[PDB]
Amino acid sequence: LAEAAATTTENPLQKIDAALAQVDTLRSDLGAVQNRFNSAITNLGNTVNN
Amino acid sequence: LGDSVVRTIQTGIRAQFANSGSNSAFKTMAEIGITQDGTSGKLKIDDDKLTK
Amino acid sequence: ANRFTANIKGLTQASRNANDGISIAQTTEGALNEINNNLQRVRELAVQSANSTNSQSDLDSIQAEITQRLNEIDRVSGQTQFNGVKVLAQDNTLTIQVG
Repeated sequence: LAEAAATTTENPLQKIDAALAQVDTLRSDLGAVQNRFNSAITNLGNTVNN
Repeated sequence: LGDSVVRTIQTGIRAQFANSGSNSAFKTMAEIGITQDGTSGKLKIDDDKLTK
Repeated sequence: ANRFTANIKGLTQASRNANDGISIAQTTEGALNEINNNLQRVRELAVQSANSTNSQSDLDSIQAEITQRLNEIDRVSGQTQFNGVKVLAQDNTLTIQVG
């Protein structure tokens, strides 16, 4: 369970920036995954035809 | 159907959004509010975000 | 007549052999098309890497899809095969029996 911290969160913008960096890095990784999958299905189509 | 001709032609267009010739603060069109339909690829716009 | 038949039949089978060769060559070309496309994307990435004010975090980002492209290339090379001949994975030579 999260705590009820006593005071203001110090340097909050840095927390937010780190979270955003994590999220965008993940998004890029998933885009690359989609690229891999597209290449693979294209290969499967060509090989099936041949 | 499945010709390499169309795949090459279209993918060459698709990949250019990297634009390896600019140091601008923007890197793609998402920062200026342009999104792409990942399901298909047709682009979409946001009027207010684009305006600001 | 028998000397004629021997040829006729042999060349008949040789036509099949030639068609098989066509098949295998076409398959190899099909794989190489994909390899080429991925390599061209890799070149695009490398060109993107050259921009002056890029940050090292951006360098790592680019390294990501670089790694992905190399992994995909190696995957295609290793996995692709034809009639049990993993054609792309090795150096080899085979003769089509056409004559």
